[PDB]
Amino acid sequence: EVRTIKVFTTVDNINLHTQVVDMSMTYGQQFGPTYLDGADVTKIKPHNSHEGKTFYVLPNDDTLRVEAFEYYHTTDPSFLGRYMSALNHTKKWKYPQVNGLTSIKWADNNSYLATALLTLQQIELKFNPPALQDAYYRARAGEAANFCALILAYCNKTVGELGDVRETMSYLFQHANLDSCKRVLNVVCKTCGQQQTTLKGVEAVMYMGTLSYEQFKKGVQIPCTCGKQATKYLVQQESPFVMMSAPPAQYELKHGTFTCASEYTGNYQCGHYKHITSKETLYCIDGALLTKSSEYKGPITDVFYKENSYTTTIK
Amino acid sequence: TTVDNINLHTQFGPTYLDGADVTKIKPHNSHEGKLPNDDTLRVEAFEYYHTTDPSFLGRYMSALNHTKKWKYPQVNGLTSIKWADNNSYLATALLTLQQIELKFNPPALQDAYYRARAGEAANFCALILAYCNKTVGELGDVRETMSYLFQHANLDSCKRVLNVVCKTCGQQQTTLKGVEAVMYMGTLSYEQFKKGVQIPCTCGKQATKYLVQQESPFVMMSAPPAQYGTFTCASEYTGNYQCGHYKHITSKETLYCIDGLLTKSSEYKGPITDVFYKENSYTTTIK
Ligand SMILES: CC(=O)Nc1cccc(CNC(=O)C2CCN([C@H](C)c3cccc4ccccc34)CC2)c1
Ligand SMILES: CC(=O)Nc1cccc(CNC(=O)C2CCN([C@H](C)c3cccc4ccccc34)CC2)c1
Ligand SMILES: [Zn+2]
Ligand SMILES: [Zn+2]
Repeated sequence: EVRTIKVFTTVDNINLHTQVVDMSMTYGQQFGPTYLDGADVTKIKPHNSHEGKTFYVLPNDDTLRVEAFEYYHTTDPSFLGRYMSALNHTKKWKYPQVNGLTSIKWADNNSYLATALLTLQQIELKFNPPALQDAYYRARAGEAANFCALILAYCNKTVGELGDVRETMSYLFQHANLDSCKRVLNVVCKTCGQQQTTLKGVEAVMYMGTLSYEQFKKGVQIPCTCGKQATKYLVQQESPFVMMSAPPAQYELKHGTFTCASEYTGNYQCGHYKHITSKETLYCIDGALLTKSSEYKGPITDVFYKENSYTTTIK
Repeated sequence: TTVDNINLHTQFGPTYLDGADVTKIKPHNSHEGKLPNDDTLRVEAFEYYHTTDPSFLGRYMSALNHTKKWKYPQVNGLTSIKWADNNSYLATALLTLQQIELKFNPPALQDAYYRARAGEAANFCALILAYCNKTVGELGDVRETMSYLFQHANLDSCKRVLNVVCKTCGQQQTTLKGVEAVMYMGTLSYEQFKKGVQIPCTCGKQATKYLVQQESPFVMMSAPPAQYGTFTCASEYTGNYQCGHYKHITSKETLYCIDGLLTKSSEYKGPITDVFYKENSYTTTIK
């Protein structure tokens, strides 16, 4: 007749919701889309081994919608489904510790995430969504599948898709605490005069255009609207890091003068990322592969630098 | 007092007057009678903007101080922006939004989009800039801006199923939702995506991916610039990755090109970066 078991559904693995299930129905019928440790179990009927387990459902009642928002800080209805679908893959990657950092053995065209994950472990960053804070702790410890799947979901990228690092840090920074970050710039044009500007949030820690923090501090040449080239330079920065990005170009990472950088060999549709880190010397981390050198020149796209408080001396 | 111009609180901390940062200015006599640091302002601000960035309002105000000085003529029935401050990407975005079926979630974007369609896009422009985390005058990209705004749009009814056939692995159907359901990066042609484009598979071979099923009111196809009544609209980019200019192409009674200026033609070939197509329900025929 009626054969049934007890489960918990959840969206955050924090609030669990007891349900009973008629074994005579596949999970979807009773819950909608249903997952077991990443596996889409919507179309399976309950096993005796399921008694007492926990299942992610979708926020299909008002209570779950609010819990999901408090945990993930997103209101895209498809977020949890897209996250779970990614997790079915990221749980299958291997995440070896290479030079003290969690990287990822190459799989499923994930080179940009490996380099993002290594970068994330070297910069001062506290996340706001509890899901990312929790998954990031796990990632730093070496169990990074959930972290990788959440980055994919927040970035609207699917498993196997070609990725760009600059876009990922910007997406993640929208979800990071940059409250104390401050950037002050002056732009001096021989025609137009001087203009100071203050920037906040992601733009206060990100600049696209030069890899050299020294050149940014000294002044970089950009076009002015009057037609002249003006020079823009950094007057004041209060932040724990900066990220500099540019189209891939041959570049000289010198030991000890930056934190880490990303190297891109390829073209705009297909290319490969490697991570370069400055430790006692220069290490090139490529998934599980590791190399060392005293100097480096290669096709660099992003350079990260340490910071606390900077004020220019150029008046 | 206010953070949203809807919920008012009788009364400072950070203070703004019609876009100009006046926190550090003292009131003038002409000012008589006219940041979210308490719970009333925190709740009102979140319900209106759908962001919890503490710095959001400062960047929105800074942008509005500039965008209120732009001019916004109606060209071929759409609000554009007369050129100022390297706003060609913002101009092309505003012309594009008014031409496809899309519903916003933050009350701020619906309200600003409605005002913009009527001709008052200053508030709308400061909101686009804040959501895309750009300051006024910055060089912008259509694909990136659209990715951020679609992140803030109701694309809930959109669904996409694709199949990938690899000579080693077999066939795999994959389902996408939200932004990935309406955007494809790799080809400008919806027809080729429906018929199939060759892209890499995880085993290292190049595989062929084609569209099995699409349910949505529009699609956006983008690719790096190349020479290129069959589409709704597209963006044309002249330049290189660091410096260039956007124009807009709309397919109506003929093909019209709006560049902040407007011309027409019966045929069109140029350096296209993004192309837009109409949809309701499409299903492929390889069965
Ligand atoms: C719109 C569209 O069609 N996107 C698309 C299509 C197919 C595959 C991919 C996935 N690959 C990417 O997204 C890349 C994007 C960025 N770059 C670096 C940072 C890079 C930066 C600047 C200039 C570059 C100029 C040349 C090469 C790289 C440049 C890394 C990879 C994306
Ligand atoms: C904080 C700050 O200042 N950020 C900043 C700085 C500089 C520039 C920009 C924005 N950059 C852009 O908008 C262009 C860049 C990319 N694409 C083009 C279509 C494009 C697409 C694909 C391959 C390409 C391959 C080669 C060339 C172009 C390619 C769109 C426009 C932002
Ligand atoms: Zn000038
Ligand atoms: Zn394969």
